[PDB]
Formats: sequence, C-alpha cells, structure tokens
Amino acid sequence: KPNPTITVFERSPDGGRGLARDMPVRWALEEVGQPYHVRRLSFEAMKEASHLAYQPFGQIPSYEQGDLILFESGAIVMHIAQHHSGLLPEDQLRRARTVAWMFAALNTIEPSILNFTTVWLFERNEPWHEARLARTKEQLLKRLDELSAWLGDREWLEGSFSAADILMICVLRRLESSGILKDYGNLLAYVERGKARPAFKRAFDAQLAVFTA
Amino acid sequence: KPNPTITVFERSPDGGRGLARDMPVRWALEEVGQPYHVRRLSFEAMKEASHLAYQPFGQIPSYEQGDLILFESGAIVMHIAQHHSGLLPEDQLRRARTVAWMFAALNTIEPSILNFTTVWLFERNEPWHEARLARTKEQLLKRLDELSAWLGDREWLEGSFSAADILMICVLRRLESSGILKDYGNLLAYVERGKARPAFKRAFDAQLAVFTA
Ligand SMILES: N[C@@H](CCC(=O)N[C@@H](CSCc1ccc([N+](=O)[O-])cc1)C(=O)NCC(=O)O)C(=O)O
Ligand SMILES: N[C@@H](CCC(=O)N[C@@H](CSCc1ccc([N+](=O)[O-])cc1)C(=O)NCC(=O)O)C(=O)O
Repeated sequence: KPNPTITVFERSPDGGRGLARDMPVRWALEEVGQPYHVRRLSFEAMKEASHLAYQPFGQIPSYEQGDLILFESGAIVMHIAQHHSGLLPEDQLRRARTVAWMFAALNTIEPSILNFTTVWLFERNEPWHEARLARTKEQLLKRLDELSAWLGDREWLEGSFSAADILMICVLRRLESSGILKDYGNLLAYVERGKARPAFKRAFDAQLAVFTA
Repeated sequence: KPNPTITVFERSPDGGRGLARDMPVRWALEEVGQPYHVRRLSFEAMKEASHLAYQPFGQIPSYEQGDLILFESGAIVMHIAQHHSGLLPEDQLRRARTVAWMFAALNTIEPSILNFTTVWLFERNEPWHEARLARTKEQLLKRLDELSAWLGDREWLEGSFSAADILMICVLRRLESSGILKDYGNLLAYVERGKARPAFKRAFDAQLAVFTA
C-alpha cells in the first residue's frame, strides 16, 4: 500500500505557525501512524491548470494515494479516520455524533471565526472597519459561549480523542493571535490538550520544517 | 425501528422556498424512502435552554431517532446516506470522492455564496455596501467559474446521484433570487436536474405545507 502524498504551500503565509489546512491532515496521519509525503506548491504553481486536476478550486491540501485523489481537509481527515483505527469510535451511535462534531467544527464554528478574522486582518483602513469588526466579534463570542457551555468538563468532544477534535482544535487555533480564547478557560485548555499530543508535535514540526527549509 | 424526528422553523424566514437547512435533510429522507416527522419551533423556542439539548448553537435542524440525537445538516445527511442505499456508492474510492464533494458543498462553495448573500441582503444602507458587494461577488464568480469548469457535462458530481448533490444543490439554490446562475448554464441545468427528482418535490411540498399551515 503506497503512502499518500499531500499538497502544501512552499512558502506558507502562516509564518510557520501550522494554521494552514494541511495541518489537520498531517495531524490525522500522525495519530494513525501513517507515513506520508508532501508536494510543495508555489503560489504560481497552485494557479496552474495542472493543479486543478488535484484541487478544482486551486487550493491546498489535496491527497493522492494510488488512483485515489481527494480534496477538502475535512473529507481527507474523514478518509484517514475511516480506514485506520483511533480517530472514529466503533460504536455506530458514537460514530455518528463524532461526524456531527466534524461538520460543526467546519460549518458552525469555522465560519464564525473566519467572518471575524477576515475583517480583523484583511479589512483595516477601510471603515467602518472597527464597526464591522464589532459585529463579527459579537457573533463569534456568542458561538464560543455556546461551545464552551456545551463542552463543560469534557476532555474531548465525543468521549475519546477523535477526528472531530483534530478539526475543531485546528479551527480554534486561528484565534490564538487574537487572545480571545483567554476569556474561555475550558476552550483554551481544550486546545492546549490537543497541542500536547505527540502526534500534534510531529505534524507541527513537519510543517515548520517546510517553512524553515 | 422508529422514524426520525427533525426540528424545523414554525415560521420559516424563507417564504416557503425551501432554502432553510432542513431541506437537504428532508430530501435525503425522501430519496431513501424513510418516513419522518417534524417538530416546529418558534423563534423564541429555539432560544430556550431545552432546545440546546438537541442543537448546542440554538439552530435547526436537529435529528432525533431513539437514543440518537444529531445536529449539522451535513452530518445528518451523512448518517442517512450511511445506513440506507442510494446516496453513497458502495465502491470505496467513489465513496471517498462523494464525501469530498459533500464537504466541498459546505466548506468551499457555501462560504463563497454566504459571504455574498450576507452583504447583498443584510447590509444595505451602510456603505460601502456596493463596494463590499463587488468584492464578495468577484470571489463568488471565481468559485462558480471553477465549479462549472469542473462539472463539464457530468449529470451529477460523482457518477450516480448522491448525498453530495443534495448538499450542493441546496447550497446553490441560495443564488436563485440573485439570477447569478443564469450566467452558468451547466450549473443552472444541474440545479434543475435535482429539482425535477420526485424526492425533491416530496421534500419541497412538505416544507411548503409547514409554511402554509
Ligand atoms: N474547504 C477547503 C479550503 C481550502 C483552503 O482554504 N485552502 C487555502 C489554504 S488554508 C487557509 C489558510 C490560509 C492562510 C493561513 N494563515 O494563517 O496564514 C491560515 C489558513 C489555500 O489554498 N489558499 C490559497 C489560495 O486561495 O490561493 C479545505 O478545507 O480543504
Ligand atoms: N451548520 C449548521 C447551520 C444551521 C443553521 O444555520 N441554521 C439556521 C437555519 S438555516 C439558514 C437559513 C436561514 C434563512 C434562510 N432563508 O432563506 O430565509 C435560508 C437558510 C438557523 O437555525 N437560524 C436561526 C438562528 O440562527 O437563530 C447546519 O448546517 O445544520
């Protein structure tokens, strides 16, 4: 069985902080102990027609393994989790709820974060910057209130560590620079619990090596 | 085996057009021939602490079947598709690609649409409305260019009709009122192909009956 190959930025705009969407894929591969390879793409290469055969929207990551080509970080993590052990529970009820939280990370929490970080980072010096910022921030804090209340004292989202936690923690890490998570003690601790796992460190060190290459 | 129950708006803000996120769930249930029930929620009821036991962010839809409670329209469709026939292919490679397109509908196409419709509908009379509109519209047209080029002459996204088409068509329908799809002949035809299916009509008539009740 051939190791998979994933596409990643040659020069990531994240400063080596492991915030690009290859990170949850790398982390999933490390959790299941699957060796993998990367193909580094320049910004120009990502826009070439050849890359569209791998990712139809000219983005990263894609995943190639033999005849299989996949895209969507969420779907790539799903595929890894479906064919190895340790990222999805065996019990069918628990599994279905784990998949709910995978979708929630990407389709409920992520949009609230990105609506905020887009205004915060990309739209300064064109008002009402601070005004649009205040609105998206209010909606974000409401979603974090909801997530925090639901999580309570749980170690992970659905019993044992899962693919949902990989996706949710990588999404929440987009808030590290803002300091917003300091106001949500259990969410901060949750993110730190994930970052302390050895597979997280192996994935993080690998994206950092691409950055410092 | 008990029929599932899904939560829906008592008075949907969509004018009976079947654009709320219960629609893809209803459509999936109708495609697999699973009878189901609905629980209608007032806007006030959706905000009560009791609803949080079903949907932690106070939104619809949720899905209840015996001991199983799920949320996330994408994950609910996934669950339906995993335990019935006709929405996911049996071949493992084709199945993985179908899941990629389910995620793409919600995590690549949907955000580009919603970034546009949010400005277009919710942010008039606070400039630079037309300016922010132009920016989100440009990003949307680029994603539609990409989706259209990839689809080509395919009947459906991954061979046979699938859960990916349910999610993608319901997302694309948020553009009907804008007329934008008229400029993408194959995408328009794709949406119409889905809307012509008898299960789509059964789902649509049911949400309309809640509206006209
Ligand atoms: N839905 C897709 C979305 C993929 C995507 O957004 N890819 C981005 C990279 S991750 C998003 C990202 C970018 C930058 C940072 N950062 O911290 O600098 C973090 C995350 C990309 O290729 N962008 C280049 C382009 O659009 O041309 C998925 O989840 O796989
Ligand atoms: N990620 C979740 C998102 C759920 C969600 O956004 N639910 C919305 C309804 S569908 C979104 C929607 C709303 C309105 C129209 N419309 O046409 O009027 C279409 C779609 C909701 O409950 N909103 C009420 C609230 O936030 O208080 C999922 O996919 O299930």
